[PDB]
Amino acid sequence: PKSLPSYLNGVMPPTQSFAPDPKYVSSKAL
Amino acid sequence: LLRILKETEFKKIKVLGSGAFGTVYKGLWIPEGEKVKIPVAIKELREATSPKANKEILDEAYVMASVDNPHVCRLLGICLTSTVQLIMQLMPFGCLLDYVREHKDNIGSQYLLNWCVQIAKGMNYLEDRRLVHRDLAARNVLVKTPQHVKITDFGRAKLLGAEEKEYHAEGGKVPIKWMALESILHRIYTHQSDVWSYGVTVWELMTFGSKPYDGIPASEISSILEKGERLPQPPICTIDVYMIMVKCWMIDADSRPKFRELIIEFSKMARDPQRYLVIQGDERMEYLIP
Repeated sequence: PKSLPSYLNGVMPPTQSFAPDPKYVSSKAL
Repeated sequence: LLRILKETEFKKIKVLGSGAFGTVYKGLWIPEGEKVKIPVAIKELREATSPKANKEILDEAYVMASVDNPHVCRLLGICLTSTVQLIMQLMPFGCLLDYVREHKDNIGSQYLLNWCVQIAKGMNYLEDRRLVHRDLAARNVLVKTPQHVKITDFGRAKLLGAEEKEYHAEGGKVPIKWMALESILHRIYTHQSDVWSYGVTVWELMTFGSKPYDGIPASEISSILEKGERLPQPPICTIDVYMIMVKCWMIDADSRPKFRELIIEFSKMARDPQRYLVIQGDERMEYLIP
């Protein structure tokens, strides 16, 4: 019932990666 | 159903905010001498609309002017001359993005979750009406009452020809950080390109009107998404909630969730808010004469 993040005194990264999840990383491909 | 209006039925009182895509006045309209007034919002679009552009704004307004759902903002009347003009039931509380940004402290997890449902509901309807809203975002969602949000329009929606699933926008200015990737790389917009903006928009409310991909130039959102980066877990978000968003930002778009599904999930998480959304301090929030 509480699997929140771990962020240091709160802050959030501009973006979070999901690489190399082929379902998210895009076969550029190049 | 589409009311075509006489420039002299409504008087646009004050400017109520204005982009460079359009400009929104408020906003009073009275039908043909008919009785008294109903306050409307006048959206007037800006950049010189081609003959093909207008057919398109037209077709969609024929649809927008006939919506029955409670969570989509219905068109009142359109007003073509040298400029377009959409007449909207005025929404006083207004742009939702700007709501959560300054009611941050008192916004419960029950609201956040319903809002999501409502939106997912509005958006679901617009899908069944062959539309492709092409402009869903937190700024583009309105508050009737804090427990009732409607999706509004501003011309960018596109109507889908029965035997089509695609749509290939022309050019110009696009909200790049709310768009899928085909949309971005391919000016292709469909119903899933639309769910992707559902992603960004729910991330947008979970972070309480926080700014997407903040610090990063639109110039390569294209590649960040191409490398595999998405929007960060919002702090108030248990994994369950947040990988529902991160489902909507998948590359292949046929396998992003569908608003029809998206409705069930958030609707279940909705009858159990704090189990998924953790917000510190949630449980509280002539005649008479002298």
